[PDB]
Amino acid sequence: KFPRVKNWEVGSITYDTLSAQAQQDGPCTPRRCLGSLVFPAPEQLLSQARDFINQYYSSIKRSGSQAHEQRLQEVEAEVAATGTYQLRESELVFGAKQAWRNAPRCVGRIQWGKLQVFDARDCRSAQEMFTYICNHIKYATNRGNLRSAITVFPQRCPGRGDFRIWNSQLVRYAGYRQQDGSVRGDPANVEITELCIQHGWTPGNGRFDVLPLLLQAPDEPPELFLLPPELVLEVPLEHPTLEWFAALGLRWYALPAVSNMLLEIGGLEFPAAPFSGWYMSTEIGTRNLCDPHRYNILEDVAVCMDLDTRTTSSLWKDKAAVEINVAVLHSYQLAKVTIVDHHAATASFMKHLENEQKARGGCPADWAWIVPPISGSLTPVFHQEMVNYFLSPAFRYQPDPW
Amino acid sequence: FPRVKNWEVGSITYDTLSAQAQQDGPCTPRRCLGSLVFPRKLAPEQLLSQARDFINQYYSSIKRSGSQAHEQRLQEVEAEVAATGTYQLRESELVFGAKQAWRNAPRCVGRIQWGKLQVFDARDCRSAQEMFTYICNHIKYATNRGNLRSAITVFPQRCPGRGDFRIWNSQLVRYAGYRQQDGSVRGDPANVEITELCIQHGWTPGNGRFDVLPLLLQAPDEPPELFLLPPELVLEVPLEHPTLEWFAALGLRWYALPAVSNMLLEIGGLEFPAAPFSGWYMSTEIGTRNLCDPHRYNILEDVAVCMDLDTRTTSSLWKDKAAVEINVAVLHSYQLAKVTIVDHHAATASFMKHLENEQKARGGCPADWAWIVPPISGSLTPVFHQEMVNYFLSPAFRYQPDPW
Ligand code: HEM
Ligand code: HEM
Ligand SMILES: CCc1cc(CNC)cc(OCc2ccc3ccc(N)nc3c2)c1
Ligand SMILES: CCc1cc(CNC)cc(OCc2ccc3ccc(N)nc3c2)c1
Ligand SMILES: C[C@H](O)[C@H](O)[C@H]1CNc2nc(N)[nH]c(=O)c2N1
Ligand SMILES: C[C@H](O)[C@H](O)[C@H]1CNc2nc(N)[nH]c(=O)c2N1
Ligand SMILES: [Ca+2]
Ligand SMILES: [Cl-]
Ligand SMILES: [Cl-]
Ligand SMILES: [Gd]
Ligand SMILES: [Gd]
Ligand SMILES: [Zn+2]
Repeated sequence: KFPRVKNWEVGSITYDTLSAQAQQDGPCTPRRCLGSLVFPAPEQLLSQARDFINQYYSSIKRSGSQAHEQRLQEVEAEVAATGTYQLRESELVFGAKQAWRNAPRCVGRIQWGKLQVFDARDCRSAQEMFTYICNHIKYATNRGNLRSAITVFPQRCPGRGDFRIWNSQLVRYAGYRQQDGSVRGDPANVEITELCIQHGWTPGNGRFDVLPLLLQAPDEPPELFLLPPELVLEVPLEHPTLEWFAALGLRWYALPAVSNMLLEIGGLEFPAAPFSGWYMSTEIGTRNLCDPHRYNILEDVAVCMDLDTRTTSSLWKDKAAVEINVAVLHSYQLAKVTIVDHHAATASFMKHLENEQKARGGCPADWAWIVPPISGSLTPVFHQEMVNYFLSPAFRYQPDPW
Repeated sequence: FPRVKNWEVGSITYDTLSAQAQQDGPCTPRRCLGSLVFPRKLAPEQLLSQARDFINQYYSSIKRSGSQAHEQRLQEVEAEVAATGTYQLRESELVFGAKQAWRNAPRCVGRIQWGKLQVFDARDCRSAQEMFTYICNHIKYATNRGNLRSAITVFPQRCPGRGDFRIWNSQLVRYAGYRQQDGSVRGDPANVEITELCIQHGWTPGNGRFDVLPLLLQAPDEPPELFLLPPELVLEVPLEHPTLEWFAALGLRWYALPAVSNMLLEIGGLEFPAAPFSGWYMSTEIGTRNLCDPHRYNILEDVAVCMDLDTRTTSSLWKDKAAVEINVAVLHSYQLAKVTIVDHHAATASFMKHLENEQKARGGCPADWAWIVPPISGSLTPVFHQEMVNYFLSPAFRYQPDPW
């Protein structure tokens, strides 16, 4: 009674036994599917914790040992005394990797095991926070040869407030409101931009102005931190065979570093644990630039391409979109900044589902997020059925601290 | 009442229609299965409840609920089912039901047209030769010299004991798929099996990669029988690209009328195992899925070479380049040949329009996100940024076991 999953390009069939362990509940019932929605005490902490420890002890093939029982006894004894507990460092490393491994909407998961984990749980202020962050950015960027990294700030704990990073990503561009009621820069970041300003940031007026950090120490207002310019590797965008493209003045940044997600390991919550890998060209090419509610350059590129934008059947949108993606790939290659196209990405994800079926008897996957936003059926994930479910450890969304 | 958002505009709606969904789907709180093609798998007290529910909403949609013919029609069905164990549908009901089934089909992106559907009543059919005639009139009417018109043909309902009417082809028009000493395929690999059956039932096989299959039509109990389609009834379109002159030389063609002949029409509790419906192609169906899928015509790399693309690195986006041009060739050829066709952009926008219509009228619309979003340029179409609720309403089209 495990979901039969087919690959339609090949003919292969597997059953997802791993789904039957899903440690949390989703938005769907047999009445109605909601898969397409973006946003779907002590003893209960003990049962999550006990579950994680079992996981950790399985992965180090010391399952059901002395050190395993002792560790359970340790944890329940500490939840007694303090109403919480502390992860050992190896447990944290494993927990951070599993969280990525379990992230259903991530197409880059072939890499899950190669994650660099920086432990900043000793962190003290917004100031020490800023430094750890700059170091994350420095290590992960690595002069354009990107490394996967995660910095883990102190856990949610009884008595103190949370560390929070107010910014959605470590590097993001300003979005300013206007006289036309419109936005200059990235419309997705108008709110946080408003917040930065009113917290003492002297704004600019470009379309690619990098935002300051708003960092929050427990029980403090947020504190504004300017990123040292030379720490933010950017990539000016140019097209390999369309020379007017460089005159669009478009740029994107090297490091995709998501900074507003919560990391959950064994019932413990880390509201601040920014992570980063490297871009798939489509996030920038199609989503960041061509979404109407974003930079929305599609028509502008299409006109310049001298496509016929009168009628849809000329497929001007598709033609413009493909060139913008080529431009992004080319520019990142010219600059020696790591980048993966959607065909390479989805192909390593197939390898991933295959590694995962042998290893854990399945792989939690969100089809609508895994299939790229152009060339969908041109990639192998489109033809693959997938089971979506929530495993812990995990990254979760959390509400904006403001 | 699920909250549903559109991220392009920011707007919010509540799907209240979802609440009235009965026949449970595949998903549970613990695991989503929306991405699966065939959800899970494939004493007549039940027939009545399905029947009364269908009749009620029939009369709802003409205001005539409460008093009048409404009460009256409830007992006739009661009587009929009490008497016979089944019931016949009034011709208006049949029309209403066929229309609703199209309206409820969450995977269909062209439902904005659901009101303009021609129902050919063929319940008074008792022969395979007869079906063939019905199927032929459908094809003629639907095709209409390339000015396509949605039509369905409804054959007799399934009866307790004794057989079924059934079209063994998945569609009325399908190309041949021939195996060999390679295991590879000349023609369409999706139709390999039904080409096996066609041949084993007497059909004299053909040249190769665009031979229209013959039909395999099955009247109740008595075994299936082959019927050759009159070549003047099968409108086709040779594929030519507007500016890439060599494209025609590739000798690609595709047919005109997409006509699904294996799905099961279910109205008011009654099951119609044979109800061939048809409409017109959205371009990507042919351009992207049919010609470019690795397990279909798989032509993508071939077009790429001719375009002299760098097939040596995936990051050249050669696949993406080839696929657009193939799609442009499809739309161009269909237009030149004056055959109704719709591009993915136009279609999706009309589906957004359909969604807002369906919000005001029924309080929502069942939509299968993964099937509504086109197979290329997804995030470039408005449906991509629209959240969708997927659920099952009756009347419906349902998939059904094949007759083997
Ligand atoms: C190194 C190469 C990586 C690639 C190519 C990649 C690719 C992607 C893409 C394209 C998405 C969809 C995001 C969107 O459409 O906005 C995604 C989602 C996600 N990724 Fe990865 N990623 C990488 C690294 C990582 C790392 C290092 C982590 C964590 C340690 C991670 C965790 C996640 C999570 C939690 C999501 C879902 C986020 C959400 O639902 O908003 N990824 N990934
Ligand atoms: C007239 C214009 C129409 C357009 C442009 C259109 C387009 C589409 C598309 C793109 C799909 C996705 C399925 C696939 O690509 O394989 C689909 C599915 C479907 N359509 Fe429509 N369609 C039209 C008319 C109709 C009509 C007239 C009916 C019934 C009378 C219908 C019933 C269905 C059903 C039941 C499905 C689900 C198919 C399946 O899951 O096997 N459609 N349609
Ligand atoms: C609304 C939630 C959301 C939206 C969007 C973009 N919407 C236009 C992106 C979201 O996640 C964005 C994300 C997360 C993790 C990543 C890891 C690596 C990588 N290269 N990109 C990522 C990108 C979440
Ligand atoms: C297997 C279920 C399935 C497969 C496939 C193709 N697989 C490569 C198509 C399916 O639906 C195919 C379909 C059904 C109804 C349509 C109505 C109108 C139209 N233009 N196209 C349709 C196309 C169902
Ligand atoms: C409404 C829809 O679910 C939403 O736009 C999703 C669809 N799939 C996606 N897939 C990825 N990878 N990223 C996204 O932002 C989205 N957006
Ligand atoms: C596995 C996946 O759900 C499957 O390939 C679906 C995806 N979306 C689709 N959408 C349409 N319109 N037609 C299809 O055949 C499919 N295939
Ligand atoms: Ca060459
Ligand atoms: Cl981004
Ligand atoms: Cl088809
Ligand atoms: Gd040029
Ligand atoms: Gd040449
Ligand atoms: Zn679901």
